[PDB]
Amino acid sequence: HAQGTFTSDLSKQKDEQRAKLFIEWLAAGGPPSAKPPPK
Ligand SMILES: *C(=O)CC[C@H](NC(=O)CC[C@H](NC(=O)CCCCCCCCCCCCCCC)C(=O)O)C(=O)O
Repeated sequence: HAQGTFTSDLSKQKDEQRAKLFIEWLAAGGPPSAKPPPK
């Protein structure tokens, strides 16, 4: 289905950044590093 390709691609692109962050952000040192959470 189209799934509103534009908004779904935003949602995918957020998921990707939020996720690569999540695991890297974790590796950096989650909230202690003073780097934002995925959101
Ligand atoms: C970004 O700018 C695009 C829009 C943005 N997308 C996201 O935030 C990421 C996708 C989003 N993820 C979540 O919402 C995660 C939490 C899901 C909780 C679901 C609870 C039930 C919801 C019921 C909705 C009923 C709707 C009725 C009318 C059609 C996602 O998966 O949507 C964004 O703002 O979503």
